[PDB]
Amino acid sequence: MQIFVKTLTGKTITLEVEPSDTIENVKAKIQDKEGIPPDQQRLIFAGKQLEDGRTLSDYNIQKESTLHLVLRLRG
Repeated sequence: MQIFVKTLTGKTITLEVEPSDTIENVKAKIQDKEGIPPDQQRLIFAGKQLEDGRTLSDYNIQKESTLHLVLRLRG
């Protein structure tokens, strides 16, 4: 299943994920693809920051659903 991750500059990337994948799994895929360490990633869906330990299925993220990535410095 592919999902979309959009950033604030508008670059959208595409990931292959499983509904059972955790949010930290997804952040690790973003690291693998784009070099950004997971602790610098905020992922947002339905206006909510996604919690590392829960799954895409927990948030009802479907095929071709879009997430929002906001980079952050650790604080």
